[PDB]
Amino acid sequence: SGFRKMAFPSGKVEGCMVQVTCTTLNGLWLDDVVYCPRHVICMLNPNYEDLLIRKSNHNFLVQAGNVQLRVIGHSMQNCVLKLKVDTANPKTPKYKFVRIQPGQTFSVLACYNGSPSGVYQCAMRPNFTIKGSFLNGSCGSVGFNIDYDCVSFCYMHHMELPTGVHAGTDLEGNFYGPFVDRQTAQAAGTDTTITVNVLAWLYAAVINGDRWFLNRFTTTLNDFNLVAMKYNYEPLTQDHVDILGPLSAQTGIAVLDMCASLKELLQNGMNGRTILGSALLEDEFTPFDVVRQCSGVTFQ
Amino acid sequence: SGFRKMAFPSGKVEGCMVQVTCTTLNGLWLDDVVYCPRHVICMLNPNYEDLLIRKSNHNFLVQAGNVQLRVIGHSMQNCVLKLKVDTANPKTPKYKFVRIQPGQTFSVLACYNGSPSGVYQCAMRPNFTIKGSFLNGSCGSVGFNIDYDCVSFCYMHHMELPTGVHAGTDLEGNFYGPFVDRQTAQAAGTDTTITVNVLAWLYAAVINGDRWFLNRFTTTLNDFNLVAMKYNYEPLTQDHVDILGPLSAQTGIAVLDMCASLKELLQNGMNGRTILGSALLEDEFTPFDVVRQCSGVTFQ
Ligand SMILES: *[C@H](O)[C@H](C[C@@H]1CCNC1=O)NC(=O)[C@H](CC1CCCCC1)NC(=O)[C@@H](NC(=O)OCc1ccccc1)[C@@H](C)OC(C)(C)C
Ligand SMILES: *[C@H](O)[C@H](C[C@@H]1CCNC1=O)NC(=O)[C@H](CC1CCCCC1)NC(=O)[C@@H](NC(=O)OCc1ccccc1)[C@@H](C)OC(C)(C)C
Repeated sequence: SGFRKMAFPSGKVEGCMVQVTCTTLNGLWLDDVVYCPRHVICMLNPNYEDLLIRKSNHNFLVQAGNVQLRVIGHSMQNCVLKLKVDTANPKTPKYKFVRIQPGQTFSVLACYNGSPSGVYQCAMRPNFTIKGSFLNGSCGSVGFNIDYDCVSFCYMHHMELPTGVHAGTDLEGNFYGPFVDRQTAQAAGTDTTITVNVLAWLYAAVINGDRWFLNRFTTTLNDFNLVAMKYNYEPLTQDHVDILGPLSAQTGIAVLDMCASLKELLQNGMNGRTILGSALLEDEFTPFDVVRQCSGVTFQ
Repeated sequence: SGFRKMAFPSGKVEGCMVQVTCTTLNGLWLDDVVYCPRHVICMLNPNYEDLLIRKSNHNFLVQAGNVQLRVIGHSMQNCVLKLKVDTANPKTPKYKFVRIQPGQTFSVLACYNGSPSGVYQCAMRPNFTIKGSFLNGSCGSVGFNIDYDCVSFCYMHHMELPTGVHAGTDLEGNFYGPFVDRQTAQAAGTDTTITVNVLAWLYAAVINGDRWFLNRFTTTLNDFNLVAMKYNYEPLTQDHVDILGPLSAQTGIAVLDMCASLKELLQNGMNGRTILGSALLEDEFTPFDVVRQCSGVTFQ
């Protein structure tokens, strides 16, 4: 028992990280292609089209530890640069490129100089930013889930916005949110709490023996949303009630009974008490994350 | 910028994990030896001495993915079993065996069936437990730090105590705390807050722009301890003031001024406000952890 913010093991992604110099940042070496942010080639308003067809293959140096990989092509796709290289990565995992939704979680492998430095669990926020830990040289760090032996790549790091929050692309080079890879003043809007994830984490607490917040009440979905939206929580949808069904059956607690417990917690506060050792209601675990951590792991 | 509970990248430890069956749990394959909990051979009060010299090498099966490693010797050291095998692990990292102190942090790679399932950051608690996430079959999961290219192994998982907290050994098979590998009623005592780590994390907050808790006051070490010990914080020692020196110089905030800010926070509470997005003062980052995350990572 116990519940922790757990990342995926990072070894499959570590063997894909390389350095790209044109600026220095990180690239993802899969098959015979290295993917990295196009901004490696720049700043207030660049035209990447020009700067790209203007480079040769010898104007990108790609380092896989000490080994120079020879660039034999360069293409752009959206905000991602693809460098074709002479050698297929012998440590290419089975992988997919996925675009995630706000509320979904993933692991970040933060890299510098093509070298892994740390791993942590993030969520795509409703305002399409992530609250990461990234410094100068982290661009090209990736986000991923593992499903069986399969790495699902969902995020590539491009920029920090004011207020210490992070923006980036899917691996097809498409930004999450309405941000652009230019050094004009952008800002993420006000964020929202991920209601479904908070309920998932209240179920994890009950599975782990932490029951004090349960009450004898029930609520309707509309009465629940009437309270939650006052505290800047996303409205709970029928589809969110449905994906909580498995955690509901496992625990014997109806989703709308857990809603009633969460309603009381928002209106009365915690009274200095904690849940799974937190004084705030956590929103960075999905229903799937709870089930993986509480049972799914034993089948590894 | 940004500050997250960051684990070390786990790839170097993933290539050392194997399954051991005699009971099934995890082993650590370094050089020609597999290390795992001796309790793999059991329950209320076993004598391991007997059960050990009573097994042959064919009574331990060691699986490295699909590959059977042949056992050619078995020795016991404290609460750890060492299985000598015919083959040196070709993915043995540069490594040390270290015993950590209460207050120090490490990464856990939680494994099932010899296969990695997740990574998270833990601290050795003053009561010599860890607050982990471990289920049936997790024994033999390890804790580690990385220093340069060098894995420092500090923890092997053996048991869960009541209240959902975890106990284990160093890699010489020596328990952290006064626990034994027998199924007699044991309990960890009341725990303590790691004062030095809370100050380290208040420095991380200031580095990351979160300044609202700073005040104009100072305190002596004795007046600070007089308050902190009322809130079940460890007394701050001169040695703890010394190891905060670098974070002090970087930020221009004197350690005893940060003590005065922490004093006010303990007596007045946060007023529902947060620091680095937490409503509790966090104690699971050391001074070193702060410096690694805020700058040290760029030199990877
Ligand atoms: C990749 O290594 C880095 C990662 C950054 C470094 C600091 N923290 C990170 O996550 N990426 C950058 O440094 C990028 C690079 C530019 C991106 C587009 C064009 C090519 C260069 N820059 C930033 O991330 C800046 N963000 C930004 O410019 O946002 C728009 C903006 C401009 C002016 C006012 C407000 C907003 C960062 C470095 O700037 C701030 C810290 C001021 C947000
Ligand atoms: C290794 O795979 C597992 C890991 C456990 C599984 C559940 N969570 C974990 O972290 N280890 C165990 O299952 C061990 C194995 C025994 C250890 C010593 C002798 C050989 C078998 N058992 C436990 O971890 C139990 N803890 C325990 O027995 O503590 C002493 C005790 C006894 C009676 C009352 C109070 C305390 C767990 C499974 O028991 C409790 C969950 C009741 C604490």
